[PDB]
Amino acid sequence: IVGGTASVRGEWPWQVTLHTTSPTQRHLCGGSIIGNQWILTAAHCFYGVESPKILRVYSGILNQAEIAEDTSFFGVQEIIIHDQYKMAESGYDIALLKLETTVNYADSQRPISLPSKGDRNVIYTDCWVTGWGYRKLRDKIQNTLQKAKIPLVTNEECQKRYRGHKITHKMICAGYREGGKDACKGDSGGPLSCKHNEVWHLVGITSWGEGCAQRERPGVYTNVVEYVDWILEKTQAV
Amino acid sequence: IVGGTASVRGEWPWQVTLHTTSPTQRHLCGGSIIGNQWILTAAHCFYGVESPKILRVYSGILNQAEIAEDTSFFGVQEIIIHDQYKMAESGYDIALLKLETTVNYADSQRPISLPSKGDRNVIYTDCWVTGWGYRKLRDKIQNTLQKAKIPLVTNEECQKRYRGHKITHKMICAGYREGGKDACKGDSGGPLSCKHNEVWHLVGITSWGEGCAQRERPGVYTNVVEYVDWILEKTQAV
Ligand SMILES: O=c1ccc2cc(Cl)ccc2[nH]1
Ligand SMILES: O=c1ccc2cc(Cl)ccc2[nH]1
Repeated sequence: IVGGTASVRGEWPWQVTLHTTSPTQRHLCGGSIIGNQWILTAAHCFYGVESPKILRVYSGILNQAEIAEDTSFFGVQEIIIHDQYKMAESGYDIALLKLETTVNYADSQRPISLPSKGDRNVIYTDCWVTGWGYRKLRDKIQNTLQKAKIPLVTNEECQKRYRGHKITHKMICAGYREGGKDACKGDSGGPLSCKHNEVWHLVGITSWGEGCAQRERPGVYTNVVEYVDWILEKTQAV
Repeated sequence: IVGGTASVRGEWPWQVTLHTTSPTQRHLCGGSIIGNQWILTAAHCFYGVESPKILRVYSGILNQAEIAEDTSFFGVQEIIIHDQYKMAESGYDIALLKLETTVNYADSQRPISLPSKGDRNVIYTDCWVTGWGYRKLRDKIQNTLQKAKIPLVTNEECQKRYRGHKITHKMICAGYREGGKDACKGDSGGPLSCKHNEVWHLVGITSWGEGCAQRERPGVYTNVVEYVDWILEKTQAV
């Protein structure tokens, strides 16, 4: 996260850090708890990931220093990528992780509500992007979970800023005209969380941008409400 | 290493990478093979290291990507720190690691010769500092082992550049007046290797500097020849 601040412990209790153990263990991407066995994240996080066995999901984390060889984690039983996903910049940047065991909800770990189709008209004015990613384009993973409040921009505005792309209604953009606050490398798959009528909603999934926090380059997020049917379909038993 | 280049595989076969496994595994410092059970490194590398059990020594490495959970390593049986060591900037920045098993020498892993007391008069003109450390003061560990050729400076010259320190005859300095090539964070404990009469000698141990590669700030190294008695004393059986 560029231009953000350190989070209060457990103020984003749906935020997980997804590690890979290959070759040695490291943070890979963010994610969000959406059900007892389900993390919502970005499809592009799994480039070159050939098996779920090398994945570990860590809930209830503020600082990456909390994560040691003795720290409990959730194994991944299945990676589900959207069948239309090819790459972040063409959309469908969405995946589910089915965990090997169920999360026991507590104050430090609980699920975020999915956006309602009836809230598409809702102007979300209180949105935050969170993660352990870079503070600048060339940097490293941050110890403490960072947050930044970022205004949504309209899809029309966002299209003017990415003239070589197709910004579709399955994407949602957020940023300041002058830049300075944004997601960056390592934040992908994490939430864009918007508080509306005292409830937190998972409005977007951190997906891509041109650089990080640049003037006139809004962050591009997966527009989660366009995928609630897909999520329902994919999270049913057998 | 600042201002260096990628090494040829195994051109520094005495160079090891010392990892810590706590909290998760990462490169800690460089080191040099000086005997079948012995790595020479910097005392200051062990700040906060309470047990040798969390140390792993990896020989025969060019790229950090080679190191995975299935990669063979040497355990550390004992950390021996100079009894006069307090901190890098006051000298005695030297330690031995006694390995749990013996290294089998090969083309990719073999010991570097210690400098001779008779070579103190020798003007070493072919010296190289090597490691996986930062390319700039705020950066991260590099994948490929870097090298940089660096001229030794006299202890008199070095003292003029560090007026708030005591540069003693137990230190040796190396750098360009204009800066630009130097060791940096993560290179400590590694060799300053000087080739003389077709033989490589371990002249220094990467220890400290003010920043990395700055104008008029030579790298400061442990002057290994001042410690050959100590090394002999500490590497004897029982
Ligand atoms: O480099 C990056 C990687 C991800 C990324 C994600 C958003 Cl949402 C914005 C900028 C970004 N920049
Ligand atoms: O930050 C650092 C750390 C180690 C270090 C070592 C030498 Cl030899 C020179 C500069 C240095 N700068």
